[PDB]
Amino acid sequence: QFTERALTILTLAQKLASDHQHPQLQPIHILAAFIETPEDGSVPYLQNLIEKGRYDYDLFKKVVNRNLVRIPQQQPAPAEITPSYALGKVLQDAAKIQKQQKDSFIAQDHILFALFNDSSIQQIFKEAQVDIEAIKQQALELRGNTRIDSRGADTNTPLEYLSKYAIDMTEQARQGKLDPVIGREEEIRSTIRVLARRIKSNPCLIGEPGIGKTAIIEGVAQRIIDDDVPTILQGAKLFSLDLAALTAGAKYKGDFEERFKGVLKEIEESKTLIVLFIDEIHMLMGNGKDDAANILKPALSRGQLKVIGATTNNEYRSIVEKDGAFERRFQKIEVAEPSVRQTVAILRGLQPKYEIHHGVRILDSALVTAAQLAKRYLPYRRLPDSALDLVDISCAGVAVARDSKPEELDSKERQLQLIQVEIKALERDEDADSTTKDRLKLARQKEASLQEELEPLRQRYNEEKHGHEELTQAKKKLDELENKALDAERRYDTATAADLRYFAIPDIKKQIEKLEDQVAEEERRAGANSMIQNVVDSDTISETAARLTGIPVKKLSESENEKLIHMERDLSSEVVGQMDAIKAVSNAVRLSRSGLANPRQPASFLFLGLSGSGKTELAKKVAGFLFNDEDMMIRVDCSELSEKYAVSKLLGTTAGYVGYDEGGFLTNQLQYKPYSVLLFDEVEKAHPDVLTVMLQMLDDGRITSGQGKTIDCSNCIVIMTSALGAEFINSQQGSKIQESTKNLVMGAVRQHFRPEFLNRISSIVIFNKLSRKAIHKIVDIRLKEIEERFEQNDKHYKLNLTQEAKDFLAKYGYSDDMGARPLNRLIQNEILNKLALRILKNEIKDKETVNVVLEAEECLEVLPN
Amino acid sequence: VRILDSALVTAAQLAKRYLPYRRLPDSALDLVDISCAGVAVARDSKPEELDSKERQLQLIQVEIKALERDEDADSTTKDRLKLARQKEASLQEELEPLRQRYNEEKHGHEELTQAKKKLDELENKALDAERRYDTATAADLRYFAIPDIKKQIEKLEDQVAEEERRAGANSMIQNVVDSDT
Amino acid sequence: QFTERALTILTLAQKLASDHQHPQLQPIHILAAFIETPEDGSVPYLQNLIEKGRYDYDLFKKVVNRNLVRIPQQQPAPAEITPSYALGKVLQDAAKIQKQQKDSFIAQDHILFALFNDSSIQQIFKEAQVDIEAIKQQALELRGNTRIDSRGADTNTPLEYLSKYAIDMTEQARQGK
Ligand SMILES: Nc1ncnc2c1ncn2[C@@H]1O[C@H](COP(=O)(O)OP(=O)(O)OP(O)(O)=S)[C@@H](O)[C@H]1O
Repeated sequence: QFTERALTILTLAQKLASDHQHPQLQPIHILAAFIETPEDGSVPYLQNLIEKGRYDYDLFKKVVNRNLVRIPQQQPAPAEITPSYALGKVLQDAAKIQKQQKDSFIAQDHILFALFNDSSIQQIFKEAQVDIEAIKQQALELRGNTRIDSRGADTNTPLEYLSKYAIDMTEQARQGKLDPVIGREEEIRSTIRVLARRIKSNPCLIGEPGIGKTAIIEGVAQRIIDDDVPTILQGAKLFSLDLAALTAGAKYKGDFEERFKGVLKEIEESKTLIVLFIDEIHMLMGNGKDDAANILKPALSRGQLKVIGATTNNEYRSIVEKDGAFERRFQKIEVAEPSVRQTVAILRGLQPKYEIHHGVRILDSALVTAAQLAKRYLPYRRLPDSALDLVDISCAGVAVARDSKPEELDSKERQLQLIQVEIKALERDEDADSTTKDRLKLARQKEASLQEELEPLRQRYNEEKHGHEELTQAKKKLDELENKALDAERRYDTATAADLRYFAIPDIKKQIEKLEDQVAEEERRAGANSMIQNVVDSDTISETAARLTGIPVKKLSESENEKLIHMERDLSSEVVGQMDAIKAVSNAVRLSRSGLANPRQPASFLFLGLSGSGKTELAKKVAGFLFNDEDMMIRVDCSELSEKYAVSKLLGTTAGYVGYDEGGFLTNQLQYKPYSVLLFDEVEKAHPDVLTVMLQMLDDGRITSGQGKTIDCSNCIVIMTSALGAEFINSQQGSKIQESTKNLVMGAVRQHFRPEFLNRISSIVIFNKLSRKAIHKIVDIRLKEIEERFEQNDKHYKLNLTQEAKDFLAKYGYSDDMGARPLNRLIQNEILNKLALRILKNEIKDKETVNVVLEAEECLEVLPN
Repeated sequence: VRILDSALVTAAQLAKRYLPYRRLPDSALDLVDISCAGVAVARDSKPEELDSKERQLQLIQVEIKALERDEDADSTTKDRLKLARQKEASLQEELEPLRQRYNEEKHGHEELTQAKKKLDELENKALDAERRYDTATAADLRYFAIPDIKKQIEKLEDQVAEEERRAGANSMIQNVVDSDT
Repeated sequence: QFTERALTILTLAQKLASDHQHPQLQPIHILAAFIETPEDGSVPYLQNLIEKGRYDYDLFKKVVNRNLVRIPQQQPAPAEITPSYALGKVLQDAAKIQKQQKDSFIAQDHILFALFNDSSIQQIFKEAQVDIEAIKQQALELRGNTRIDSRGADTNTPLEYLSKYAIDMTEQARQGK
């Protein structure tokens, strides 16, 4: 549909040879070559879409003779063009594809006969094929092109199912329109190398989901179109479909796979540059595995036609076992996840690319670093491409900023334009002249200069975008043009490229060089006008958070370290009482996100507590430490058991038992919180082999799943502890420290109850008895804390305080079990009880702020107001 | 390619050793495979020296004209246009036949390799004519000769194996690469 | 050709002869002139020939077009209509003007490709339909590679353009609807 693509017959008419007898001009169009020999391995040879029941048996001599049998020339260009009956018919030679049943000039096998127009006769006496009319039967095979433009004719490939075959995006690589997203390569190169492997072959992989390393693989494979590779794989290539031939790609089954299966038999035949895109045998097989046009190939693997495919993570295992004989013919490797700098390279790589769309620079550095965060913020999604998601979310946040315009006036449209509404809104009411109620005109005096600046402001992105248009366009089109240089540079072709490429590099780039330098800011922001438009990553990043959990600004705040580095001494503030644990923990803490010793290993404390006491407190505090997250909640139970753990273990079973969660219960959690800490008590009571199930949970607390998953840790953490003590727990005398007593229960219980496991394991920690003073103030701390969360404001105030009940509260404060942690209720109720009455009456929604006068207690509370 | 035995063997050993759970052939078969693997792109022609020295073109290529018109000192533009094209013309040359005569003789390998490829095929087929009974047993089997057909072989790529470029003959190295691979 | 759906605009030929029948009528007229619309015909009111379709703006060709086929000789209900000399009139002219549109079969607007030497009531630029630029050219100008599955709007290229049942947006509340 453009040029040079093909002429099925017509390309062989005068072009089967250059100049010998001057055959290019004769009555038939068959001259330079006639259909090769009497079959189509060439232009319309023998039986073809010319027709099945109508074809030229002697037409080779018949069409090619009137075509050429050439000494009708007088030179190698014996005539202007190659004029003849069919030759001068070249008006209708292209017309061979012109009317119904033919395509454009011609195409496929329909490229063969019809473009020839007159041959064997003009049309007089013979049975030879057909084009747009006589091909009505053959229009299935030699016809069916339906796309005459942008793609090379090349081999016959008549009929077939070509789009809905599959896709070689090497044509989009011809387009280039894909994304040269690179750097994890050797594996491919290996794989590539591994693709060449005889005996068995066809490696297939995968780690993280979904966006198709294939083209990625094709990328170098296009570079192998550029021929990275020895001839074979160099002479192999591939076409992408798995689905689309799916249940729409046929009415119902049975050609469905088959047409394909037949189509296999096309490609199989001395046809280089043929390899088979698959994604997922996952997608294949099934419940009631379909044989999915597939197992047959493991036979038919026999001849030729290697392939590609992808192989998930756990399920790849769930594949692996189905058949190894199946396996036995297709090679298998798998994939790793990049990150950070790896990603940075992408992060590096990409910034143009959706600038190449959305057209926004940012400093982007922190923005990069936002990823890992944002990564760590919703990392279940595929880290880079989720990080890629940010790249959107970025430009999202930008397009946010953008809307119409970037964000200044479309904002200021709130004023300047609504002040330009003030310019003409009131233009006519009852009367507007000089002194009247009609306020219209005055806005026109001011906003002009303002609304003028809109115009640069408009330009500032626009005229920059104007420039930036080309900017994106510039190397883009070089990436066309230097690919159009690269058009053939990989054949050891050179100057055809360099020809246009001469100065084209140092002009575009010079324009770039010219235009890139161009700023026209006052100096507004940086080297530009509106490009970052005024767009701050952090804030988008914030907006990211402001999409994602929000709760920002500490998430603006990160020196995880420094933040922490006080936070101990700070959360000390948060601390209820006993300090060194923190201090201990703090070490571990700092040590923790420090790591720097083991990638694997988290840390746990003996953290010997009292009910609720700090015990819970730790958790939330701890929980409150990492981030605000209260979500972080994790714990166990089935310490009660003998043989149970299924949900309680992770793995459950394989599929086929209660829930397919298989600890997904704990694991979706495990999924949904890379980073946490665990306790569960009864750990004292804990089922021992469960502790052997705990065992691994440790360094090497890495997951196993009923699907075969694996975690790592120190990601999350644990301090799972108990009380289990009494003599110390009850020790009364002594609170902090006191004696090596501490050791006794401590020394014992573990070594008493528990093995060298522990000796591996981390840390050993305790509570301390309570100090009515140290106790005391903790009182309002919660109660202080109370009014706080209240989402409303009137009263919202201090009230009682002093000591009056505090001590009643203390007298009701810690009791040798708790009489402490519960008090909240036991407190609040009273409190609730009180305010209820008042929140009933609410004598003033402000004022309030009293303290209590108050049975044999000489107590029992309430309050005046 | 060529092959050094003992490696393969010894390969198999710890192949087996280092990877038991591929069965006694298999692991080797994998070596056997993977041999060809590390071989494989190693049989890409000069993959580094493919793209490496090729650049000398593109380095000086565009400037063959892009200097022809350029804003520089007058006629020194053409000088740098000339003097690098000089080194583009010249420096190309030292490898310019040279890279082929690798690949040439590599082909000469792959040539003879195809005779290596060839011989057996026939020899197979030659010995399938034993299924032609004793009629075509030795008849064809004589026609295939081999006094020389291998005297061809290991005396042919002999030289280019014999000839070391500087050393090691082919950077193709194509042979067993003892562990390495 | 024209199409499988040619019934409608193609139905008006015997309808043109509907006064009394015809031994045949002629490809000088048909209700496809009016098509489905009571002014200029879909195309030569809007669809194809609205803007550029030359003659028969609204009532131009169709208003008086019926003079040819009106009334029978003796026809209680013997016969209706037939192209006769027009039979092959668009025959090649139906499948010629398509070229390659990314399409399937013969076109009535493809039959609208070349119009006719003279079959019509109108003088514009020729004895052919409307005036000039319409049909295959107008359609090709106005559209391409799209008609209908096996068929389409009766006689004429086709008023059908957008996806049958649309539920408006732009113009939906453009009126505040
Ligand atoms: N090396 C790379 N450099 C830059 N971007 C990359 C790179 N590899 C992948 N990407 C991006 O990630 C997507 C590529 O699809 P992939 O996801 O990498 O293929 P894949 O086989 O599905 O890997 P998964 O399974 O989707 S995570 C595209 O959006 C690319 O922009």
